[PDB]
Amino acid sequence: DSEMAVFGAAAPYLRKSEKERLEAQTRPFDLKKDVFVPDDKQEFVKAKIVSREGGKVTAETEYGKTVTVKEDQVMQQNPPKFDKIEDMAMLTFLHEPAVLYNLKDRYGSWMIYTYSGLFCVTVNPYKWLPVYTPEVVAAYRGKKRSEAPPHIFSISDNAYQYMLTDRENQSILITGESGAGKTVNTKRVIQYFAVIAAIGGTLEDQIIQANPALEAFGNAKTVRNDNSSRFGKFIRIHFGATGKLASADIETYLLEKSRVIFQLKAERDYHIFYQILSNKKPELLDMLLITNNPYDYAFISQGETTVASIDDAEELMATDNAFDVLGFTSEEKNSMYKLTGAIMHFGNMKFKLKQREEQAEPDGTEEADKSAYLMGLNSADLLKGLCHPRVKVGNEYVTKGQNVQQVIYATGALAKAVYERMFNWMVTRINATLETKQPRQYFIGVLDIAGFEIFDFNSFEQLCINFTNEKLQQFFNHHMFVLEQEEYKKEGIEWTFIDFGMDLQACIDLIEKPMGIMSILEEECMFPKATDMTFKAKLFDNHLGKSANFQKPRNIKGKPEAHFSLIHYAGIVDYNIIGWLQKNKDPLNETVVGLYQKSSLKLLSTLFANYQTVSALHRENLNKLMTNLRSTHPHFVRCIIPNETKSPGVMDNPLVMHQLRCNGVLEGIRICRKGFPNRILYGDFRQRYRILNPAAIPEGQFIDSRKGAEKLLSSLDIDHNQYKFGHTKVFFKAGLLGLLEEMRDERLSRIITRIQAQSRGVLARMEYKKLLERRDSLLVIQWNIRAFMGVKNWPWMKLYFKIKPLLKSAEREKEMASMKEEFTRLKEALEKSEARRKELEEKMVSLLQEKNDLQLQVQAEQDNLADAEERCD
Amino acid sequence: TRLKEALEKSEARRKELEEKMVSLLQEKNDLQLQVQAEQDNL
Amino acid sequence: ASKIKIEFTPEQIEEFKEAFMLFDRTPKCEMKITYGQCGDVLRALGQNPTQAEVLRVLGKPRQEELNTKMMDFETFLPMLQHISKNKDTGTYEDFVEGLRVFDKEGNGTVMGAELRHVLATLGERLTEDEVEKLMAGQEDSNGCINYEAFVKHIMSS
Ligand SMILES: Nc1ncnc2c1ncn2[C@@H]1O[C@H](COP(=O)(O)OP(=O)(O)O)[C@@H](O)[C@H]1O
Ligand SMILES: [Mg+2]
Repeated sequence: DSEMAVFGAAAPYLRKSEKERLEAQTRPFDLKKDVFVPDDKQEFVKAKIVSREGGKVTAETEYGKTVTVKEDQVMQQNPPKFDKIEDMAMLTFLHEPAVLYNLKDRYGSWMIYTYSGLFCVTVNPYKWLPVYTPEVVAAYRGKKRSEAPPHIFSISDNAYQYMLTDRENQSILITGESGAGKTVNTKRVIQYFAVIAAIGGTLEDQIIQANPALEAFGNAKTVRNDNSSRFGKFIRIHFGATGKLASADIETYLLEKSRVIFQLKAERDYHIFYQILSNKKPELLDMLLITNNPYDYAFISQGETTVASIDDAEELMATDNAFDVLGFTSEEKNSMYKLTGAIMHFGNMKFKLKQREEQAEPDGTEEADKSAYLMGLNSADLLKGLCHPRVKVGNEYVTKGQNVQQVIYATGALAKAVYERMFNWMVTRINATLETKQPRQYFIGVLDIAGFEIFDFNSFEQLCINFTNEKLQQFFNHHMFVLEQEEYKKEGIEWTFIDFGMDLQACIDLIEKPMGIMSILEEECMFPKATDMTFKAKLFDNHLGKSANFQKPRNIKGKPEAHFSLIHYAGIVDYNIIGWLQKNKDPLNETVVGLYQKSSLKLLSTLFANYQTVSALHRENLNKLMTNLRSTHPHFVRCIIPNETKSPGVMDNPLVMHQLRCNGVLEGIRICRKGFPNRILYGDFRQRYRILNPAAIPEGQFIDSRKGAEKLLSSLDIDHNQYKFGHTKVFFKAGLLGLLEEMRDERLSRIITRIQAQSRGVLARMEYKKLLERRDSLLVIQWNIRAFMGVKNWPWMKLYFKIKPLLKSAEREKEMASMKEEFTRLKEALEKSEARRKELEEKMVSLLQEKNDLQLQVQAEQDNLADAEERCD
Repeated sequence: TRLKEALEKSEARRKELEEKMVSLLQEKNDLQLQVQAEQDNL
Repeated sequence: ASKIKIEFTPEQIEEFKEAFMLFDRTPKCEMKITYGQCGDVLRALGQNPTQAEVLRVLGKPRQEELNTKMMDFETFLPMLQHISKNKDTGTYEDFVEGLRVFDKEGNGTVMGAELRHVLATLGERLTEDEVEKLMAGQEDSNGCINYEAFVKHIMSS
């Protein structure tokens, strides 16, 4: 409590007070009677053992219930000295009840950030704490994992320090179910980095405001979350060599296109639609000339129209401000709202049979005129194109006749496609604005995936999100369980393999791999003769009865019809095939496209400047993301939803226990204790650990790396049974690496206190000389003023000053003297500039040769991949 | 005047070389992204 | 702590008086100097102490006392003489040896980022604006700062 003076009012929400610790040590306990007992209603209950009759061990719960269980009572409690523990891996007893109740107590005390092993675990507060103030960031500058209480700022700082030290790109992966705070944590990490950069132009402001700009377009309200993330995102921050902020970029993934026109009963549409309808900006409502009532249009008024938790007016205000600060011009902004208004006007299209001849004609043209004007199109041409698409067969442009259903579906598909191109153009624009000069050196990438969801009606675009959640969870399993259990064998370290039982490949192979559900969806998507019912049947003839992940649909308690049950990692989902084929194909009206290319607005043209099934593209992007992640150091921040009813504070034990089981938080700590979490090379260890024991390593005695590391380790007072040695890697355990780092820290701390005293003394001396010369300059100014007072304005000096132009010989001589000294300055500038230019040019030649060779091998490997995929058949 | 012309030309050439090497960074990071793409291909 | 009346020579008294009058931040006064400014004057006048040392010699004052109450020139002068007599400073070889371990290959250069990090959050905490303004003019192209030139510039300046 003596420290934390810089944490401010957020202090009680980070680390428990000292008096609380003192009274906690006084808590009654037994350590031979206090146990945990499984429960049917709740998960686990504290209990005291009254008797142990052989196998049966009778105990009384904390609620007074008397229970017995078959050897499951051995589940033991923990001494009261371990409560609200920052690094949860330090528990003497670690198991499901222990982690569950530690998290429960912490959240009850409004303690959300915990360190579980090497990864952070955060529970959604549903109550905006003041823990995110800039004062907290200023306090978290440079703090280590144990020097600070758990927080997202400390995870970001650890990633930044690892990037600086290891000289490696870092990746902060945020994981969790729908509405678990992933967007909040992402924005907080961006805020941390941006304010750190702002400590020492407007790039930080732009990267901060980037998130709400995409919140308006892509973040809509669903059943689970009021600000749900429809599109996965990966925000990359390129840092310069100095460590100052250099640049940034954003990579976005598939957006739920069905949301634009179709919403379930409890859902809304994208917030940009309802933000304009709040009429906080009168110009938008009438320049769009759309009606204020949100129920007038059929795209955005099928489910819910507003949520009490969201106030759309200031949301529109924030969106406008973000667009303004991002560098967008007025024309672009106005055209974007114009296109959005066209999107909600497209829902007003009315089409009727011409002469009951299965041909569509515009029943109403006023809304068609609105849509045509908004893009600057031709209303007659647009209506003709929609009513009659001019598809070209062979070399003949044959007009196709379609009924009202086909034309209305075509209108919906046009709306979906144009809004998707809108979103992608926005992403490209923000990437171009943020990707300024010098994007050099290493990068830190924050990954925010779409959360797992189980609605009442599951279909396509709910399988891609669950699949990418499966994939990221499998990546976590790979980087924790499998990779280290093989680095143990590769390094020649005595280890026995442990079956953690968390490998999600059967489910992923059931989806991702060829012949899988989405693979056969892709292959059947090219067949116009096929229908959804047959395809579904195909699913039952190709995967059912062979894989456990696939299962027959459930259709529980009169829920909306489900077509097949997929056993994902987070429970069981049940999907419907109806509507998948057209969603995967995504056809578009070519004549309407050609109308788009010749529109008045340059914006609409650049969206459709040119016009690969969506499923394959999404799979390729996902695999690209995994390949990026495998080449970076991951920092996992797993998020947990406390309660499904969005009530702050309250936790239901079954839900949280299940999501910790599925996320693999528990089994990610066994390897953090039973294994060797820390590791470093011999050479780096000897190079940066010399001060610990310079006696064991004399100068110039760097004969052997392994022998040097061994004698440095043995020459110290630390425990020597903790570490192991292997080929160019020492394997630490627990906080031993932290111990060595802190002895190095204290030694180099004495040294650097001396150095910093010297440096700030020199700084004081130079500021002293600066103030001295400033005072001397002011003295010269007042001295000239004193001379002026001495002369004032007696006309004798007026005659003198009139004489001065007559006699300017000395002035001209000084003129040529300055001219020749600046001649010398200009000449030396010329030679230095020419030398710099020739160095730059030779670097250009070398780099362009290297990049041409790289492009050649790129083409060669692309052809090799094509040949390999051909041979895959 | 001649020296000023020479200096302005040299500074303009240095500035265009600076933006050119910025472009070289842009394309080199694009090429590392491409390299990642081939590692994805395998 | 202890105050000693006679630890000076008469000429340096005149030099220190000139330094204080020409450096006194407050213009309305001539003779008194801010309590927090006294440490800055002492650091600027050729001798460089540590924060702990300047706290110890100043009797362990408070930051409110630093920024509210004043000091007199000849009252602070004996402490200046004491600090000058202390000379708790290292040498070039010791400095470069201590700073050498901030590298992975011993090439004679160290990254600017790691140097900033260890200057800020490894010992006596340094204000950021200081860590940028001291490294201005000596930063290299890719951040690999030759520590020998850095320390020799520090001591020379
Ligand atoms: N630290 C937090 N403080 C306050 N509210 C939070 C916090 N973390 C999450 N929330 C709330 O949780 C809900 C879902 O957050 P969000 O980031 O949208 O989750 P996800 O990205 O997983 O869908 C929102 O209402 C948000 O305000
Ligand atoms: Mg989300």
